[PDB]
Amino acid sequence: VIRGNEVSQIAPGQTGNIADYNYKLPDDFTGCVIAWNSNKLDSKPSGNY
Amino acid sequence: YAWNRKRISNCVADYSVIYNFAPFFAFKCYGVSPTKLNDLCFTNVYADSFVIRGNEVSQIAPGQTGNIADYNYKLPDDFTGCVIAWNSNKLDSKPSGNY
Amino acid sequence: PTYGVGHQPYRVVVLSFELLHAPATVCGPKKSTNLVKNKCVNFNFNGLTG
Amino acid sequence: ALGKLQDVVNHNAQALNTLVKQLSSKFGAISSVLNDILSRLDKVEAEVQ
Ligand SMILES: *[C@@H]1O[C@H](CO)[C@@H](O)[C@H](O)[C@H]1NC(C)=O
Repeated sequence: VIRGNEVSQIAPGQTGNIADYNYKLPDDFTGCVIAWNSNKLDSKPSGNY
Repeated sequence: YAWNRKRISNCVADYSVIYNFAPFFAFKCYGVSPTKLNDLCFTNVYADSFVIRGNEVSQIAPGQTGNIADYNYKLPDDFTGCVIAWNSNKLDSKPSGNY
Repeated sequence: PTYGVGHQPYRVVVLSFELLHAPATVCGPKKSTNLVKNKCVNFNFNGLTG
Repeated sequence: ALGKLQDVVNHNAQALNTLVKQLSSKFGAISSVLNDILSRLDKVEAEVQ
């Protein structure tokens, strides 16, 4: 799980926060990426930590 | 048309803390990738800001036609820079028409 | 939930596919056709056509 | 003594061998085999490759 601004960084040949330090794809990556919103389950009024 | 030209010069700019600000989906640039600004450096930065409709953001691309591209601030075709946009029905959306 | 559309949580599931010369341990649903030799045929062996 | 006749043989052998060897290059595509691009991608992207 990630935020909404870091979805586009999950791609081959990308740099940043997730794409440099946490989770990286190879430059010759083939495969499928599935992403969907989780505002219903992963969000709380008190804050999900 | 009241876009305040905040001309920016003579300061070290940290380009990593911009994501903590107002929620743009991506740092939508044209010509430069938004991780190489920390070492590649420019000569003069101009800051502009305006509020437009939902189906008017595509005219703030280099090379476009429409209403903002004709009757308002049109970006040039050879535009080297970044444009940051987001939806704004939280602060500047006062009811009964924000005139 | 009071944040903007760009600060919503997102669930990412990625599938990584192996495309090598290794034997196909897992792949997809075709009914097999019997083998015929010495005839101009349109074969399909482990997903590659010819 | 027959080096020029041998060169007449060898140049025509070598040009044809180079022409056959040039079929294995990708030229910026994802595969050098046409059937893999036909059976692997959709219409527009395989048309590009
Ligand atoms: C920007 O300023 C406004 C009002 O001064 C404030 O409500 C808002 O939280 C500020 N933005 C951030 C990212 O803190």
